[PDB]
Amino acid sequence: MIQMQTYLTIADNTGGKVAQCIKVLGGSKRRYAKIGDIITIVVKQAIPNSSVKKGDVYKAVIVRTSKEVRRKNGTYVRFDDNACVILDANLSPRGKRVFGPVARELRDANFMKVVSLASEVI
Amino acid sequence: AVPKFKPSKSRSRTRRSINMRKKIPQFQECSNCGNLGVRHRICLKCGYYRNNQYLEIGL
Amino acid sequence: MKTKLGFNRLSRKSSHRRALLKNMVISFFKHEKISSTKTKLFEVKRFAERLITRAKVDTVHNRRELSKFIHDKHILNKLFTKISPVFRQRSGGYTRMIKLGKRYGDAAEMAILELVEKPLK
Amino acid sequence: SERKPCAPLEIAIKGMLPKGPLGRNLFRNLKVFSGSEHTLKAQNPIKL
Amino acid sequence: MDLIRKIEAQNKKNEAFVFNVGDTVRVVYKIIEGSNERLQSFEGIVISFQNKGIGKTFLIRKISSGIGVEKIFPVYSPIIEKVEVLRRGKVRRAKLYYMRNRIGKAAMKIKERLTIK
Amino acid sequence: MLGLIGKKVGMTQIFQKNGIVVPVTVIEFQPNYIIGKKTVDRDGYSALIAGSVDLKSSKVSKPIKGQYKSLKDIEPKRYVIELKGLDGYDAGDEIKVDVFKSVKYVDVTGTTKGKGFQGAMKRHNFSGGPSSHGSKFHRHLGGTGQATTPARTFKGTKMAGRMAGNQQTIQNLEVVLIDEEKRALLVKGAVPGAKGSFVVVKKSKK
Amino acid sequence: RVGSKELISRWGGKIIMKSKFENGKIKHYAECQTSKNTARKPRDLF
RNA sequence: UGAAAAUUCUAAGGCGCGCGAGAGAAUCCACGUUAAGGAACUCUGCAAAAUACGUACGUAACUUCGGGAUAAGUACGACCU
RNA sequence: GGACGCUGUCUCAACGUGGAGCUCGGUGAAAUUGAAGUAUCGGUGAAGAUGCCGAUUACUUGUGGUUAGACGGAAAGACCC
RNA sequence: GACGGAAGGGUUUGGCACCUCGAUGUCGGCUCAUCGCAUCCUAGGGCUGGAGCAGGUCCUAAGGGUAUGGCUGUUCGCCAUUUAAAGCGGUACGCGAGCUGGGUUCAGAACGUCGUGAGACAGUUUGGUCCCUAUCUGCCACAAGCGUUGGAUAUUUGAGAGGAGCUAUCUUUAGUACGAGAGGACCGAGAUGGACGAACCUCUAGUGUGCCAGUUAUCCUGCCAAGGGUAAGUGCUGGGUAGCUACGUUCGGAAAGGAUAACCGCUGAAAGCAUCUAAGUGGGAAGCCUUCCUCAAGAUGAGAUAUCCUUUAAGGGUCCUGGAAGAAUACCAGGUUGAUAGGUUAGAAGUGUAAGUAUAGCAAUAUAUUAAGCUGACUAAUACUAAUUACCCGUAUCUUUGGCCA
Ligand SMILES: [Zn+2]
Repeated sequence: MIQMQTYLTIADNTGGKVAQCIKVLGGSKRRYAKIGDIITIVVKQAIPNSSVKKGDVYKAVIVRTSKEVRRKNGTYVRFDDNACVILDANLSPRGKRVFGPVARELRDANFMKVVSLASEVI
Repeated sequence: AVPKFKPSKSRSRTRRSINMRKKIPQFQECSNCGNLGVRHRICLKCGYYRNNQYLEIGL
Repeated sequence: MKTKLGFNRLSRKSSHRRALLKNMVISFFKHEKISSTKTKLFEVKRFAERLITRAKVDTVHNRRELSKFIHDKHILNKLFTKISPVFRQRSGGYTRMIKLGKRYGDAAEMAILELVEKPLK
Repeated sequence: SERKPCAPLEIAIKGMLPKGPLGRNLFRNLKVFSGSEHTLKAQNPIKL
Repeated sequence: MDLIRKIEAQNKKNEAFVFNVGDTVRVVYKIIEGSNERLQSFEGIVISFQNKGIGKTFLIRKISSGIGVEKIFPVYSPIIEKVEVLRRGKVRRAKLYYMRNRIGKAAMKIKERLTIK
Repeated sequence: MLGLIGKKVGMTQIFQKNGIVVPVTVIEFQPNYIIGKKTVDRDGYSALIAGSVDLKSSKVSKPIKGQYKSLKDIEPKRYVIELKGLDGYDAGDEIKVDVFKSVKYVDVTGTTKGKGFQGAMKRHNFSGGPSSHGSKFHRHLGGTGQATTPARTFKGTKMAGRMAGNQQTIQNLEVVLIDEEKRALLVKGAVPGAKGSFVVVKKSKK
Repeated sequence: RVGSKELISRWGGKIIMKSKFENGKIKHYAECQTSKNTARKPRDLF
């Protein structure tokens, strides 16, 4: 349940460490993003001398949320912080490695390469 | 929030007669004394109720 | 719409309702027969029958529970010794509430609550 | 006309009748039938 | 009696495993990927039981790569292959939600019961 | 249209073979009998009168009693409805629950839960005013009309008043399970009415 | 990509769109090879 | 209890506010709690929430050399021996 | 004006609590008021009609709510002359 | 499409001073809308200097939809990201007896300018009471009375009315038609969503001042032990069933048909040709009418039927026990032939191992007895208690005519 102004952990090695959601894409009054949705983020804090500067606007995919969402088989998975991964123009991960676990709705949202680069899929 | 014109006596009478209307309570004569008591209540005159004493009626 | 079924709230906050119930149950056990508003008596009997059925069996632990509600020692002993042993067999319905009419003055619905069988003397 | 065959003529007559309680009563005094047969055979109506 | 409960008993087909809140368990269950299934595993501490009847569920928490993860499993779900109790612990609550606030080593551990000899 | 008078037992969930959970509502079907028929040349239309769970013999009025005079061993029925344009049955018959065995979707009609005198914000999803910044306006209507034109409140303006209690028919409920021995139907989703209220289940239109 | 669902009837027959013509009307409708039941939208044949 | 006439409870003593009883719909005023986000509200962080004590550690720019300063920031506190 | 922390300010409202509100019994006002078997629309008119014209609609009478109108009530307009 | 020419709209800045100064409250924002079409999107077309994609212009079309933020009191505008689109207007520049008072338009004070001065300034800055219990109409809901031509009880046909009518991305057809290449479809299907609406509580989640446990301060039950009250309207914390609720679950926007708008026709004249029209006869859109859901015979035009009753009968009401219902009402279940409520028994569950005793420890405390004790708003059983040997309303009037029968 990421909305506008939400803070997120950038979970990849581009350089950013904190991002802020500034728009939820795909819908007119759309208000919440879930796992596997694409949002527009601004970078609020980054590793020094990186390829990503503080104050740039990118698109990112949500990989962990702190609010559980129902699955078909009845299981709910609820992480402990909200985290996203930056994307380039082709809607593919800009980074080369992903930190921590991700949720398996990326599988269905067709982010197979994010899933592969993740460490654990829950 | 104030009356605009004084209402007619017809309207006032109608409202008053409809609202100030009290309904009779139901009755049922006591099995003991024959008084007409309120249905489903202890008799206030003899104290019995379904042939059972519950009160001790005084003056 | 109304939730919280099981009370009447007796028109008063929780602590004062609890105190009201305790006092009226004490008086009821003391006097074998009381008169009051129908709603108050209804709740009183809901709790008095529960106390009697808990006191059907006399043990230290049961007595110490019943003290958490009955704070009059004399009436606690009376409940455990003189009242229940006559309802040892009855499966329920130890009390009897019977209506009395509308009271003059504020037109409350009065009623009388009493025990079906009077206890040992 | 298709939904209510008698509606056009009923509406026209209602418009041409006077207005008020007597006009409404006069319209009560009128029976309209779509077909060529009526149920008031007991009154021996005079043809016109 | 109840027709709801009879339908539930007719639809259980998968008895509940035995374990208690506070134990450390490993659950092995099935996951579909389109057309293929895989066996997946989850180690953690059971930190709650849940609702009435067949809707009963349980919650498992674990720490992965420094990030906390929780999963809710329906007890009678056919996807649950096995539940095995690695360590059995002694608690005093019925829900262990305070572990969400515990941090560090304390964030994942429960003192175990030691059965008398 | 095939229909039955059932009772909403409650809700539960079931596990499909591969693990997918389906939330279902359970309906219990007391025996339903055909009490009479309505005919186009005598009543103006064709329908079958269907009845359900019995009444207590002390509380059946004689009109209701005489309604069942010609039927053999059919006690008076408390819930009576009509199924328009149906055939294949006649007075004295009895409808199994299996008439839905070949049906994929159903429609259910019942009396929705009553919510009493309810305000605008619950009744019509009205937003309210702010709860701070000096506001003295929390869950009121706001404005209702315009100023001088039209100098009245239009008919149908939405205000406070009673909420729910109406009939409602919910469409295209998938049929999950049929159980003849316990006289039960399991549909997927919600069904109007409180527990123990009586619904009517019809074959879906689409 | 959840595998592209094969456009199949509930009776195992392929569903194909035809365009009937009748009295100034083009009609589009769905037809099942196995059972020849004509409907008009493959929704009604799954 | 405590540094204290603070705070809470209570003895002596004095009172239970000179309309009540049922029912708990909307709504009005005053409060309690809350998933996820944390000022996106709004003229304005208005209002609330939060901070709060004792004992230690550690405290800048600037300065009229007195201050700033309880700066900031952080630890310990129960029971038994 | 900005930042941290914190939060129902907000996304987005929900539930509970106390006093009113509701019903009954007792006591019992108020501003206001030419009266009244006081509907709507398109018009007309001292130029925004419950009262006029044409048409439409509407069984009689209460109660709990809501303020669009009666150019509502309150103060011989404070602005202007 | 210049230069000119002819109109409409009444929204902009104005003109006039006709209503109102014994008062018609003024800008924005909030809430709630309703209507117009001069159409922003979706729909149907004509022509293009329209290859395709994407447009340009014009016509028809108001069913639905028409973003969140930064700055400013702002409407407006700019800007940041979105989106199928971020429409233009009327309604006292909609809406203060619904809200806010930032702005404007009081008394304080300050700056600039003008004045010798008191002071002034459609110049600026800061601070600055937004009153009223609804009589009537209107509207949202619920009842009492009577009518519907004998009186009642169930089931319904339906005039009429309301609700709903949004749309995207991706995958096939097909990297095919088109085209130097770049690029890239119409038509028709499939899958998954956004927004909105409804129902519901199986799950997720919130509340849960019933309940259970931990603990602080103090008082009390004589004391130990064990408990109880008070720390508004829970002392503070950890949980929590039912009920309610969304953040949750499920479902809904259809398919088909009829008549049409712009448009395209066929056959054909007036006018030997030609011509969609003058006789005829066809296609043709989210629009109109049916279809879907809800209300509905006070539709006084008061309908239709099945059964009951025939001098107070059928039936209804009051009273009482209650609910799935509820402000009072009504509706619905029940009233001794009775499971309606309370109580009781048992269970689905909540809390999490009581008191007592024993053992271990100097003690705090731990272990055993023990899935304990306590609580069970729901579910089913069991007449023990309460619903009474009971009180009021309530039936073919007469005239004319036709059919059947005597
Ligand atoms: Zn008597």
